[PDB]
Amino acid sequence: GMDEGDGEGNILPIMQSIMQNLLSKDVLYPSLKEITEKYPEWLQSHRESLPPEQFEKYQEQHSVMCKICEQFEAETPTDSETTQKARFEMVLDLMQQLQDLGHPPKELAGEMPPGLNFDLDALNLSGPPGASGEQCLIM
Ligand SMILES: *C/C=C(\C)CC/C=C(\C)CCC=C(C)C
Repeated sequence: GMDEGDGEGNILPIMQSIMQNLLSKDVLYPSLKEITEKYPEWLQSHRESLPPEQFEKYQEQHSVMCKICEQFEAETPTDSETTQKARFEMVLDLMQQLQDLGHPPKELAGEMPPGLNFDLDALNLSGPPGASGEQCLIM
């Protein structure tokens, strides 16, 4: 037969579509909700080993992620279009802050498919490969 080498190639540019599909409000809500439940216990455990500066940022991410989950669980399809937008904008703003605060620990993201991971510097666009404004589910 031929050489073994199928299944992988250049899914890189497609990954933003997959990432946007997965991290849509649909799945993003439960995924964030699960991590928010886990965040405090993780922090409490590593709190002794966690730098004061780092610990704080992680608390903000936990708090912000909670708000986002709260919004979706407190959302109704019966709300007006301006409400759908308003909650989204507020959530998006919160998302912008938390992504700027740092990514959650990989252990806490160990329920996500290894690859769609989130690097703070990459999120901060401090050192992006294209530098065009590559995002996750944002742009
Ligand atoms: C580019 C968009 C970002 C970083 C906002 C969405 C993601 C986060 C906030 C980080 C945690 C999210 C998941 C584990 C889905």
